Amino acid sequence: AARLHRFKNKGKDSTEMRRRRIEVNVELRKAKKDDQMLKRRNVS
Amino acid sequence: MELITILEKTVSPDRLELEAAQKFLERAAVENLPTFLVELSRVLANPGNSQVARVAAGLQIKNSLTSKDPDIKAQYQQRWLAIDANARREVKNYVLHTLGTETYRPSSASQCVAGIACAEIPVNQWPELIPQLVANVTNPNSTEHMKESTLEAIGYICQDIDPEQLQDKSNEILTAIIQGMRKEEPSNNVKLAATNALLNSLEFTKANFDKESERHFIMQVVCEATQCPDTRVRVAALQNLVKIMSLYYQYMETYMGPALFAITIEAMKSDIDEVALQGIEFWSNVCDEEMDLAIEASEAAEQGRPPEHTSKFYAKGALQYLVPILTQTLTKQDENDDDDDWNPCKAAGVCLMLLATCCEDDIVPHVLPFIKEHIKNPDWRYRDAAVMAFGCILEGPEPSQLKPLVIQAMPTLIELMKDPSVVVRDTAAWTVGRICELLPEAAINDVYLAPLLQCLIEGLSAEPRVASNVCWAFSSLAEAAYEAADVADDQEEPATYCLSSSFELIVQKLLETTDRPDGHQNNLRSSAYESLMEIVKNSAKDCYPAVQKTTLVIMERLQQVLQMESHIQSTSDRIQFNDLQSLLCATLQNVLRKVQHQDALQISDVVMASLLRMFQSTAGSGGVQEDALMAVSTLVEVLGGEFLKYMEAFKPFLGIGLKNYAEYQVCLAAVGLVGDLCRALQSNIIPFCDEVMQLLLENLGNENVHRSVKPQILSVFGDIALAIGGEFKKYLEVVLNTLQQASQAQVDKSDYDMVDYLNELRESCLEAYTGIVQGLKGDQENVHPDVMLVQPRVEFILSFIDHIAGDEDHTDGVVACAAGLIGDLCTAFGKDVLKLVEARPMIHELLTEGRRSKTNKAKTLARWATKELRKLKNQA
Repeated sequence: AARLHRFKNKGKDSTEMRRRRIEVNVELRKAKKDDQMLKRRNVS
Repeated sequence: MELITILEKTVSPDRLELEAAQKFLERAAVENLPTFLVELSRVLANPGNSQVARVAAGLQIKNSLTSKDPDIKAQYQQRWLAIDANARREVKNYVLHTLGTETYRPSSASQCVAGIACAEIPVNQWPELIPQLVANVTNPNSTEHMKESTLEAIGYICQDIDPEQLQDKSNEILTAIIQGMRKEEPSNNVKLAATNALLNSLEFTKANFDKESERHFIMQVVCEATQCPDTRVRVAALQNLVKIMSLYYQYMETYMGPALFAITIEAMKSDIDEVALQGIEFWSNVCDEEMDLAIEASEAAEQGRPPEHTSKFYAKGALQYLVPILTQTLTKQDENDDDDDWNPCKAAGVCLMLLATCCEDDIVPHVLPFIKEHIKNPDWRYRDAAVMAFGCILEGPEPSQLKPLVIQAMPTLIELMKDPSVVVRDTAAWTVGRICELLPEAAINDVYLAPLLQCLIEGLSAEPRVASNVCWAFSSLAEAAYEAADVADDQEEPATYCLSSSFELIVQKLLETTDRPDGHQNNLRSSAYESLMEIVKNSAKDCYPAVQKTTLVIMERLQQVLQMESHIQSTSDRIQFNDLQSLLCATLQNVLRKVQHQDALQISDVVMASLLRMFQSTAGSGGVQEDALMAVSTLVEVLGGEFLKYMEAFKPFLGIGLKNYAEYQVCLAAVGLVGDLCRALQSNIIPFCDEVMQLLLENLGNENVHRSVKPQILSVFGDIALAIGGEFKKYLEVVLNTLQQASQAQVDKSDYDMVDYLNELRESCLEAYTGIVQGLKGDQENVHPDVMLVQPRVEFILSFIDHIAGDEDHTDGVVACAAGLIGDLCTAFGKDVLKLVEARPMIHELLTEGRRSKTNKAKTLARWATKELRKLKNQA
């Protein structure tokens, strides 16, 4: 029942920033992998 | 000694005396648990014993049955179930017979009942429990303590057992709870307990809520309880209304108009914080439920069908009355601000942002007038509320409608950046940050950009409270500036952008802000570093000079750290030291992806060593390890095959990371690093594979590890196969069996915490097969020899994918990867695969679904796979 993390920039602490950092990486791995497979198969 | 005498010693403020007593207890449990459990219960059940001994006795029991570690809890439960049913009975009687006999407030027996029940109930091993608690509560001659205790016990049971297993006892349990909540109950304490027990039990009361008879009965007792004089019952009953609103939104139209509206609105107006927060929460929750429903409606719309549930737009209809109430509450700030405290003021701000994203444009005409009337008010409380309210409505309304209102408001906003009140400056900084993020054109203007920058640059010197928001404002201004510049540069990054003229000034200031001695307040230092990372990343090419200078600065500070184990005095010193470590690595992760592949080569060696030592000595705190490993991945990405030079010295650290398993995020980083090493080193990673594979297999065969690691490992398996190709035949059998077992996985089609987890373990399997299939097929000519090894498994893969097409859970992510697999299978086995695909119909609709999907990749691959299957038909 507490949404402090939604108040201004309170929710942007270190745990949350690390979590986002990992998100950017995981999605960045896909782009590399998805684009590498797409060039093996020969598609759009 | 005497057991009671030992129990009383567990409260001695003497370390050795506690140890002596604690050890005596631990070994009595080891020697004969059943008898130990029996003798403690006897102590707990006797009113003649001292308060101290009884409470201590209850503590020893609870700690024998439950734990915080789900793995240890399960172990204690079965250990308890293994006990002679004659022994357990004795304890159950003594424990249940204790209810009501305690003078001690928080009942010690309550926890025991729950501890035991959590083990017995799921196996109808204690059929006398429920009827007794019910009896205890309902009996008109039961004492207050008797009632409170029992209600407490019911509450512990509902909070600790899987709702899935009390679903058949919900009936009797609600009877006991509602009886305790009735208005005519003398004790407010009994009322409190019953009402808290109700909150814990709503999860398994779906069947009851479906009967209007019982529904009405529950809703009346609760609404009635929010009218109780004891503020504690008021608040708990309010909380029940919030959770009921979530769980049973669909049944609420009966009670909204006639009562919920009045109750919740009246609560928001309470001067009692506890109460005001519950009323505000109720509506923030309605907003959340309705925004989800709006998504369900929007989604169903594209599938050409009606949604499973429909909103009643309660927020839109309450909007008129909530806003005046919400904006006035923004007026209740706490001058002496504690940024870890949740009060009505903060809650009103958030509720306002929710109503805005929920009711979009409808809110503006209700909020602007309060903003206009008070933006110039001499009372800072009102001036602040006006800027806050303004910043709160920036997301949701149509940008075309806001832009003008934000343009005409810039002059006053800039003025507000220099307001004498700190509170006001704090808000104005956040509001500027939100404009840069949502309505950038109003900031990246030839009129306001300049005075805005000077205000933000000066703000970095202000109190932490202000400078922090200024850091975030800058980070979002940098993003908007980058986007507005490379809109069309015909190449990668833009040549320049509006922040170029003062890029050096900004980076210099952020670096200064980073070393402020008060940087620990309001997460200033972190924000300053996070803001610098975003400014560097989102920079124009002509800013590369300052970026190089900046990178040199980062490396320097990087070492100042390695040699900073001196100052670490108090425990908080070891923590803030760790933080810095992370920030620097994270800031490294950013520079490396911005530097010329040539620049990154001179830094590589010096940094690899810095990341090398930072891991060894600093074994404590995985957060550092996580950013240290992520930094390493970042380096590996830049260097490439060149990274090989270090692999020999980094092997041990790579292992450690994989062994950890106790800190899932440090292990997820390790696994993530393994995979990068594959795309980098390629076949050159063959020698290090036995180790990693051995370690990866162990992690999987260790059910204690956080479930979020398994799919990452499965995924990396597909990458390792691609990296070593044929040399993978060495692990094929093991991996396919593992993949075979994981692919059969399945949770409950209700728990969305799993329904989204299965689509993560599924995509990883598909991605593992795809990798394996591609790895063994070589690189060019017809299907290579190796892939034939997998030929016999082709059948299940298709079945797996077939079942996936079934469960209407999916995810455009799963659909895409499956489609890519069908395709690669057609290219690996040929004509055969066709007979197997037209057999499993569900695969045809899945590919069909892909062809639709607004996920370009889901389309591309589904469109591609279809083309491939089509070619097999028209082949032989």
